[PDB]
Amino acid sequence: YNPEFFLYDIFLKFCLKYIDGEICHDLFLLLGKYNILPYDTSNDSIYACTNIKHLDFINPFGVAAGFDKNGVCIDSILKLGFSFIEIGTITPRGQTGNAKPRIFRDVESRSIINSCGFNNMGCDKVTENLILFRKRQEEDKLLSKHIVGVSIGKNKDTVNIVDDLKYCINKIGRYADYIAINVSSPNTPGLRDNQEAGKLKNIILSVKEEIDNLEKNNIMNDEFLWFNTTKKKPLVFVKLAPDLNQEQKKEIADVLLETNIDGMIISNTTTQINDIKSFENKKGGVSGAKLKDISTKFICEMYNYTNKQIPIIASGGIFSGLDALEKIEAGASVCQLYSCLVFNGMKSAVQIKRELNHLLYQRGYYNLKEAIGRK
Ligand SMILES: Cc1cc2nc3c(=O)[nH]c(=O)nc-3n(C[C@H](O)[C@H](O)[C@H](O)COP(=O)(O)O)c2cc1C
Ligand SMILES: CCn1cc(C2CC2)c2c(CN3CCC4(CCC4)CC3)n(C)nc2c1=O
Ligand SMILES: O=c1cc(C(O)O)[nH]c(=O)[nH]1
Repeated sequence: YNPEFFLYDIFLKFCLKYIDGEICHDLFLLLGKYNILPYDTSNDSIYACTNIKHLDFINPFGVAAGFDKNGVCIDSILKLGFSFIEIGTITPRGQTGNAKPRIFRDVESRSIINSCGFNNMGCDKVTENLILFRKRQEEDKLLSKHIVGVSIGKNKDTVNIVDDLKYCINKIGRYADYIAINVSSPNTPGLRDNQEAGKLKNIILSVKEEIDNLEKNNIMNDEFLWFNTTKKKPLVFVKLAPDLNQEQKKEIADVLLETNIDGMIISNTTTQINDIKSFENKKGGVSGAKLKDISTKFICEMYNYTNKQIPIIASGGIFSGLDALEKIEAGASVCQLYSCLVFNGMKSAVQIKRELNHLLYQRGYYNLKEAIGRK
């Protein structure tokens, strides 16, 4: 539909075959930094407009965390045709992450394994970048109504987790539309994180208190306090890992209901996949198609464990419009992509939005919001 997407798709096969994955990522980010990526300025289907409570997404596809970990590429990625982006995961202080090489691709299974280790330049710098973005958003029509969430985590060496989360809120909170709590990374030596119910409940409540406190202590109206899209206080989501037993899943669902979390992103990568030939000697968590079915099941479980009272953000192995519908019919309200962009390139959003629209009419739905859990 656009002559510009195609050139990047041509060079994609070469890069995927010959260039280190992280080098591919750095080059992609540099291209987007200089505003020479393609665009998708078509109007979206009003019947595919989705929402998470009062958060209104123009379409149901965003970019998952870990893509623009530092918010240096926000405009260009969004203008590819996504309704929202999740930057991060960020930590208060910068971190270089694990030793390179740390990202390896298996083209045949369209899978990736990564052991990045929360490499980022730190909250202060990323906050400055998001401020620059919000100022550009005021003057750029192609960014109006677009949503930016911030994924937050902990530095590798931090003793307590709530402290790091509170600092990020107190610096970047008034510029974020939503906050994603990452307690699911496989690349922190503390195996994943304190997803135990007691710790998680206290963590969530502390975050909500810090958000509420930014509001209280100010003289300006809410319009000028929240320099975001909504002009409203940020929502709270949680990012979950797939390597959990049923008791843990049930316990966290009970905690989410008690603490009134605004959403749950299910899920992050898994370290339990052992049938990828090229990754057998590679450390890290695996992303892509091989996580699809696993994550879909997790959606069904939590959607049921939470009595359909907690909205679901789907992440894992989404490549096609059918994949998205599987997530939606399982209980998800919105979808995030990552591996798809690695293997399909610039055309990811346009293709998947068109695919889902066609499938959505075929199955007879008036709109996709009616389809959540409809199977
Ligand atoms: C290189 C790499 C870095 C990632 N970094 C983060 C991160 O910083 N924070 C996070 O919550 N998830 C991170 N993820 C997980 C993705 O956001 C996503 O949940 C997962 O890769 C599944 O997406 P996919 O199957 O479409 O590839 C990362 C994944 C990869 C491959
Ligand atoms: C997981 C790290 N990561 C990241 C990427 C890119 C983020 C999108 C990878 C890519 C695709 N890039 C897209 C753009 C070009 C540069 C000109 C065309 C190709 C590289 N490929 C093939 N592998 C990637 C990877 O491993
Ligand atoms: O949640 C996460 C974090 C990372 C990382 O940045 O190392 N990698 C993943 O695969 N998942």
